[PDB]
Amino acid sequence: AALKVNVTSAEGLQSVLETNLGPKGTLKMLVDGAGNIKLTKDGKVLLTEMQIQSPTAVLIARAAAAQDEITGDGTTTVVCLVGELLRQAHRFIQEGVHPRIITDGFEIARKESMKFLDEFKISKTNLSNDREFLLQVARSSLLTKVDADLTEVLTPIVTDAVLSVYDAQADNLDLHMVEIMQMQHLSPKDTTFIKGLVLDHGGRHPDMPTRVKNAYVLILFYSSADQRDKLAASERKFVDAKLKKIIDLKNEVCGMDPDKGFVIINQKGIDPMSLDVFAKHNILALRRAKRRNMERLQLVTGGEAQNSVEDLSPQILGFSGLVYQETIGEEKFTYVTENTDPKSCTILIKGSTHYALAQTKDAVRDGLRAVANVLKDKNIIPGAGAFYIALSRYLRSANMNKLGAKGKTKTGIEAFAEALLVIPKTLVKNSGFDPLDVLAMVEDELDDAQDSDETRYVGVDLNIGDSCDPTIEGIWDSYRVLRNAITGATGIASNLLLCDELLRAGRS
Amino acid sequence: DAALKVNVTSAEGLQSVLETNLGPKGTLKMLVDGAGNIKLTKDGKVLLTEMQIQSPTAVLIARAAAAQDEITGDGTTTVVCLVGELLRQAHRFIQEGVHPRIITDGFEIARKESMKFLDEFKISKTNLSNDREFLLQVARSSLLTKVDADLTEVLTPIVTDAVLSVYDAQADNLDLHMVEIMQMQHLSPKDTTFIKGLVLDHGGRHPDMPTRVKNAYVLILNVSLEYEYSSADQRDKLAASERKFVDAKLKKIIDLKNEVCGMDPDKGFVIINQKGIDPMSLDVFAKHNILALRRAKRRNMERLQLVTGGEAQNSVEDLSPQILGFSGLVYQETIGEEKFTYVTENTDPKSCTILIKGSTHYALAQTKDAVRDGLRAVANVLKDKNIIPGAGAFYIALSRYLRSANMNKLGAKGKTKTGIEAFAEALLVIPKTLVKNSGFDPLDVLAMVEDELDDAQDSDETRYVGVDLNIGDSCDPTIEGIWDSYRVLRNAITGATGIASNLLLCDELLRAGRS
Amino acid sequence: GEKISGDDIRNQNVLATMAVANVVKSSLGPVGLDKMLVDDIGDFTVTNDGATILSLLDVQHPAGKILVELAQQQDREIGDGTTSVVIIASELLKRANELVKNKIHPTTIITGFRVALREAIRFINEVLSTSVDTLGKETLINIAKTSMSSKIIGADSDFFSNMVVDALLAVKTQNSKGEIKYPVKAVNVLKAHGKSATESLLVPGYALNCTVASQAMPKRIAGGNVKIACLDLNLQKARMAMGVQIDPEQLEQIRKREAGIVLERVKKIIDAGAQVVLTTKGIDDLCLKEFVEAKIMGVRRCKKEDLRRIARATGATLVSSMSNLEGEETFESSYLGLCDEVVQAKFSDDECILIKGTSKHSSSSIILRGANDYSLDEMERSLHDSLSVVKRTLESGNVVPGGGCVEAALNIYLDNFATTVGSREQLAIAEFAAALLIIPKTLAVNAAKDSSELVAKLRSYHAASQMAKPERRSYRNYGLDLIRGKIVDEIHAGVLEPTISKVKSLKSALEACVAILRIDTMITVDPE
Amino acid sequence: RQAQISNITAAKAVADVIRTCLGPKAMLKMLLDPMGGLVLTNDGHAILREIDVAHPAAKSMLELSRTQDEEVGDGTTTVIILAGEILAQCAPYLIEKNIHPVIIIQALKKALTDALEVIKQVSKPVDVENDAAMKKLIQASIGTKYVIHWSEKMCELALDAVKTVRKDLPNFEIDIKRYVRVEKIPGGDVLDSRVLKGVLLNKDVVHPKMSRHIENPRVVLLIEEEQVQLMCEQILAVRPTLVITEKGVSDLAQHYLLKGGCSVLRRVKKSDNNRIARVTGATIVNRVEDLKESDVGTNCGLFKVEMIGDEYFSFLDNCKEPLEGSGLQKACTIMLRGGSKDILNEIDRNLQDAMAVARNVMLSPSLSPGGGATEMAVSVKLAEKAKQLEGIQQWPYQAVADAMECIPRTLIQNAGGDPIRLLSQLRAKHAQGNFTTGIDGDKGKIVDMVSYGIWEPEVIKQQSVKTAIESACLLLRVDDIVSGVRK
Repeated sequence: AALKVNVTSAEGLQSVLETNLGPKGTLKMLVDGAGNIKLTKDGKVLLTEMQIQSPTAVLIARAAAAQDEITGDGTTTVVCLVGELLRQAHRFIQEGVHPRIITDGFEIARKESMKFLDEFKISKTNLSNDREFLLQVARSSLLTKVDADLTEVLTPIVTDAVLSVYDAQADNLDLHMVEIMQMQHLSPKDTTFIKGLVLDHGGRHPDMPTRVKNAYVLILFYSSADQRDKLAASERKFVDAKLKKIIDLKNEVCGMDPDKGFVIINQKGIDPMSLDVFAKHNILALRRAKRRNMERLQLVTGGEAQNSVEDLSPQILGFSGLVYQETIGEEKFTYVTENTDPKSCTILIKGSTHYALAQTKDAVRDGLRAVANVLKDKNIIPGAGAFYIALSRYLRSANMNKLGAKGKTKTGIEAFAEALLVIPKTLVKNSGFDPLDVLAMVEDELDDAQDSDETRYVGVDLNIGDSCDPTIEGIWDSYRVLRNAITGATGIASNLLLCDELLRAGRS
Repeated sequence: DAALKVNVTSAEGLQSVLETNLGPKGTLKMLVDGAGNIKLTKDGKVLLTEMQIQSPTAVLIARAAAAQDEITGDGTTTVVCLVGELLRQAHRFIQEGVHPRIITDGFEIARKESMKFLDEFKISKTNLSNDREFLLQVARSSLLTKVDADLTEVLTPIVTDAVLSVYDAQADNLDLHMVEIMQMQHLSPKDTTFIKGLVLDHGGRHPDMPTRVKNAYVLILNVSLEYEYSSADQRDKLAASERKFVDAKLKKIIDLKNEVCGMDPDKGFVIINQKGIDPMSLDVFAKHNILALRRAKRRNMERLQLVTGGEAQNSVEDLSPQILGFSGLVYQETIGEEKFTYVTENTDPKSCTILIKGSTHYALAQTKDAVRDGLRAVANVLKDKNIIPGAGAFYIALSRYLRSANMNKLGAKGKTKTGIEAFAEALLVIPKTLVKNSGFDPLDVLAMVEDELDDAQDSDETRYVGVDLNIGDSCDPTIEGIWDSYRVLRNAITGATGIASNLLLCDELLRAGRS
Repeated sequence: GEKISGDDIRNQNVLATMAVANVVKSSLGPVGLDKMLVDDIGDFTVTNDGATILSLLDVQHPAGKILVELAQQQDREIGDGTTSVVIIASELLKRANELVKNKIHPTTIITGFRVALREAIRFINEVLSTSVDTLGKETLINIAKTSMSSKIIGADSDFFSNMVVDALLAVKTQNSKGEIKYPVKAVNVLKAHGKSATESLLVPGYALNCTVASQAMPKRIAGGNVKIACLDLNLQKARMAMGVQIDPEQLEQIRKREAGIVLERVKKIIDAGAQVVLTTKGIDDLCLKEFVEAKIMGVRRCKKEDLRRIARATGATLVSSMSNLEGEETFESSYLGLCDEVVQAKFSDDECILIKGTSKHSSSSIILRGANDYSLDEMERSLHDSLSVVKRTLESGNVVPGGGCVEAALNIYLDNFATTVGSREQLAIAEFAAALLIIPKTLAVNAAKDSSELVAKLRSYHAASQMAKPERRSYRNYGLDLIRGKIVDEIHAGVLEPTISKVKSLKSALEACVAILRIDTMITVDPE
Repeated sequence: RQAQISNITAAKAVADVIRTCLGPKAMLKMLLDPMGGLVLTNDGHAILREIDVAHPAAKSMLELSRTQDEEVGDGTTTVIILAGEILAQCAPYLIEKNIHPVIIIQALKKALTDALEVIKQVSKPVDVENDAAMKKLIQASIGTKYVIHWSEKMCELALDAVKTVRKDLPNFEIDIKRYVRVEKIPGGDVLDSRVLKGVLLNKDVVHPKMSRHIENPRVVLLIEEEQVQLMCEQILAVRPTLVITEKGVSDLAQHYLLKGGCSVLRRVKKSDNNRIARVTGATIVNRVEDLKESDVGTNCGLFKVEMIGDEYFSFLDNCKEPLEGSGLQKACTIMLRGGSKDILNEIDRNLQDAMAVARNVMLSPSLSPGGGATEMAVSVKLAEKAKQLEGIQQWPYQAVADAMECIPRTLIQNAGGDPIRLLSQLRAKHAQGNFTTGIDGDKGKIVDMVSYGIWEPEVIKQQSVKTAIESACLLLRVDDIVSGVRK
């Protein structure tokens, strides 16, 4: 009785993310009550703070959690599959088919999708660290988020960033390079990559060194009114004991000639007198400097992160090749370059406004994670919806190959094949062309490729609305992209199909 | 085009109305108004009359049944069923970006190709030999779609013998030749008896009226028989003169009746008036053995000419022996407050009278609606000798030719093919509804039909495969005897195409007017 | 009731009259445009004429009805150019509020305006134009091009200039004890859909729009001495008595005897000899068949007002019933008139009988064809108003240059007149002279031009004319061009307006502003 | 700008209502009337008259379509949008240039003269009597309706009508089409439709004994027992075979008139009596005693019986007129048996418009490219004169070129093609190859109108555009609107 309630109501959920798919797609404005403007095609932001009507959207929003740690881009396929699945219930299930009959056909098709998944993928060699292949993958990856202006700028940035993280075992961890600077400066296209480490603070005094080569980094009841001044005099000696020990300990290597660079970094506030006593020795100090960013200094100059001022050893002070400082706004940045063997890089993003950084911040976080799966797994799958169209034709004609229960499974087989065809039609609809004529040309290219006794992968060009080659165009997806998506595509489908009845009740 | 889906979604709920009333195994739906009329029937014309509708698009659905009532009158449920499947396919293929008129143009091509294969699927039969086996099988399928099996076995020889009375060498069938149906409350509805003669609906209102007669002389009247100072002597003369107008006509009846033979008043004589009767005339009618009536109808008088050659007279000026008829035997039955006269033993009656007895109004309303809808459907079968195998065999067989076309009928690529696959699968909802009304699985039955048609087509043999809803298996419409007239199916497909173009070509809904 | 005293009444009256005045100011001059009024009853009329608009517009404060009656008085005097007339008195109320705030007595404001207009009569006589004056080829064509202004029909001036002039030449009659004048309002204007104004037809006489009832009747009558008979007698089955009422054959004989006499009444018309007969009320085919055998052209469904002008122009006696000194019903031959030429012509998928050469009363009709009804709504009232200007032109040859020439000239005369009177009335003359200059300033507002640039140059040319009495001409000049924004003599542009129209405009505008200045308070009694 | 917004937004929503009424791809729109019913049709002439809008300024344009139908009689297929299309491109004028509409009046007059010259450049003569081009010309105007199936049969009725009931007085084809009657019978097929010389009636016979058939008809258009009997004797004095009266028929008159062997009808409207009097030659009789020998029937061949399964109808067979010319008044009718009320109402609108279009065909034998080629052909020269003008008036003048390009654009959006590359190719092809290039009615291709077989008369192009431009100045000449006048 109430089975048709959740089918009809949740059907209108596809139009939410429908137009957010594809590099030629459009954008949607989302503004919360706190004043945060997020304009992006990303599904994690659009499915989080946005208010939902049908309760079925809870499992849809939670389904993207597994895609955030794996893909994070193109997550609209989760919603597009559910919308087409519910429209199939008004056709196949409306005929009286039990909801589990069509469910079993999708579970069988899941194993068949994995068998055809290894044949469609193309293996690459990641041991040689070929940049030509990385420039093409990052290119098309940024086209689905930002325009070609930010794509050409960020393509060598992401390519050169993942090359600094590597080993003989090809170990690449996203937890290694994490910190990314977010600031409004110049224009978004002016983003510059640094092969070394970037500091967010700099010299606050005119006598501080502007440009140096080597830098030593030091990481950090009274009865009368006259008796009350004794406590104020003793509390000043507490911070004085920290500053007086620095003057003597920095004399270790050379304290007489202040011709090199000197660095002192502290987490909390420091006595402003330090600027006066350090001006004679040309020692640099910082005001309100962070902490976690100090752990990266051990991977360049071989230093050691220190907490207090009591323990100071020459092992903490390292040798840097070149140190540059740039003054931007009210916060100067200290750039560490010419490193012997840098183990990490810092991403410095420059932009104009807040919404301009919202598009870049979503692109860099999703860009670095997508390239991570490329180096981890050498298998790379051609993109541009080439697999969704091919798999639909492989399962369309089966008969004696894969059949199962006669007439019960075949009904669900045709539903899974026609459901995957909505994604390429969505790509054409967002571009403004006719999906009927474009799909008819794509089907002819696959038929001409199979009849020519040659293995070929044909893509979809959204600019001219014709077929193309994902290899020549450069569109590529990682193997783990469709591995967790298709596996999750069956789970998101079985949620509503195996759902029986929802009752209105509760504790007021 | 934001308002395009408004009329599509609102009109989708119109399918479930008659969905359960389709097929021989279909069920009944009760519709009762506030005036005290209880109508239980599968006919859509009555159900769509007093029922309040929400979406205005249901008005065009009722207008589509106007042409179906004249041509068919029974089995009109398939008109809205083909629209319901179209509405489910409406938002499907239109969402793909195909213009609605492109799908409409595809139906025009499919309709022309359907008429080409329509002549090959039908089986020509000869109505001159008057085959009883063919009539009993066709009438059986029509009765099961209206009433139950109890009235089906009773009305099967009734409808068969009724259409055999109206026929000629020129195939002249007059629907107005046999019309009048006798509505009576007697015994049970299953006791309905067929009569080849003529039945009168009125009988003697006085105890002295003739109880049993042989040769009856009918005198038909129309104009109202009932008629409406210096001293009180004038008041007595005016009231006495009121009866002189009626008594003047009574003296003529006495002499003109005894004219031919006045010796033995052992035969029948009947005077029939439209308005009330003067009680003064009953005294003359009693001693002269004259049967009289009170508040008698008119149109029933025209049936005396088609059998015994009678004449319905209006005024009292013209009296001729042509007005007075004859009868072989007369059996008068007294039911309720109005006696009933039966005219039997006719020489060569050209029209049969349907005598329907029952319990109450709603019991008679089921049979009265079934006879009028069942007789006009069989009457059209004898008009055209071309007969189409029924039981939904054509809807499934035609789809097989439409699904595979390619170089035969193609046209545009994807523009026409969308309408071809739509109309091919739009005709498959009828056999799915027939099985759903029976309580079985429509897909498991259809899967066995498709497997049977594949075995018959590959074997290179001509065969018609139907669907038996009683046992839930496949059958042959020729063996079971389910058939359909040519004009019924031809105007149903053509009529469904015209009504489909109305909803598909509506671009937007507009509200304009004075509140 | 509700009674308020003080300046609150005069303030609410001026603001109410000024609000409704600014609505009709957009129609001033040739660049003006029509406006639409929503009556909420389903009827609407788009026109620039203030006589109809002020009559349709609901007057809120009772003081606004004074300006409404002012437009009704212009119809009885001139009736044309209402856009340039009724807006003159509206500006006197705006500057009057500043004088009320002063110590000047309201009658002193009135007295200052009385001596201003009384002396302004001689001011008009200085710039006054004689009958000949400029070239004046037919002297009508020069004025006909002026009547095209103030309206949207100016684009058709290549035609209407010849239409109105050539039609009104035959209207001259002898009436009012040997006085030669044109009987205005006797001209019938017809409208036809399709084509343009170039298809209009000029009828030197009366033209009635109607056809024959039966198609078998002859539609063509040619030759001279054509007699016409207007019969308003209703031919129908007679009703019964006062209610006393009364063999159905003798009862049916009542209709047989009546219809028999009706056929005899038509036979009396046959012996008259009239070619055209008219019938007001409709008839059946029995009496229509008799008109076919009568060899006389009949017409049914006739309007009574149309036949009243027929008996006046032709001279025939209108017969509502057939009777004589005796008890015999007949038609005498002395009730028929004569005409020079009568012929029926086919125009715009229709036909109309042209009655020309009327001896009793001479007149003319103008049959015009146009786009449609809504397009001819403005062209209808405009042509009916232009008939008065042509009348006043040949009745009195005095005309004045239009386009702000009079208002700009009167300022110079009042500048020397203000210092002449002096005392407290000198300020009233200055405010009265500045109020007359507002009308030509609002003329360029509708044209989206600079009026003060033209007024400063135009007044300087009128000043050089008055400052030099002896004058060849190195100074004198006048006229204002709206299209080119230059000063050129109106003799070349052809814009001249009759003097009698402008004199009566300012004469009636005097008492219009005084009626508001004489109101001390306003009280309203609640209705029952 | 206070009163100008109300005038612009009044006709702005009207364009979207009738946008689906143009071209062979024209669609329908469901409208809910205040009467409580529904009106679904693709013809705006009935919609614009029955539509209720809040702004009365739009009501003035609702009568413009009726005026074009009375004066011309065409434009409901295409030009119906052009009446409200001119105001679409006039919106970026007052809000941008802030100039009085007077400048547009001079701009439209110069554009109207140039538009008439372009139509005359592509104008070509064609024989009106030759049925070669006239067959496809009639189907061109009516090919936008449901008649496409029967358009082969529907063209036969329209082609034979203009050559029969029209004739002439000599001036053209001029005649009146209102006296020509078209009988609409629902149900069945149009295969039984014939050209009949006599009147059909839907009213049954009052008496059961009267037999229905006639050889040589006599038509009479019209205590108590003996009085009516004597009245019947006066009616039967000429021995009529048919009696028709507008009032009811009493039961007494059924028996008395039965002795004369005549047919009696009742409830006949005066509109039918006027046609029967002309066709049968009889004279309408008011007073019963006026019946004479002059009312005898004339030129009626045979009488038959056409009966629906419900009741009886009057049917008169075909005949002819012995000659052994006077085209001002003709007596004839076309019997039409329609399949359904949806297509039946469209054929009556098509047949009356086809005779109205074919009228203008024979009024101006010249012919011009149709199907949307002329509107794009004018826009080539209309935009060319704009660049040659080079003045202040160029802005309102060049804006008219957009109105000419949007007329075929409406057909593009209805067909579903891409107007970008299509219209860009038309403007380049017309300015180079020829003006005959146009949009296909189905595929929307560059195929020329010469080989495609669609054409439109010159008078249809000149008068409709000239009227639409002059009618568009209505709201342009309205500077203000006042609400709450309360006449």
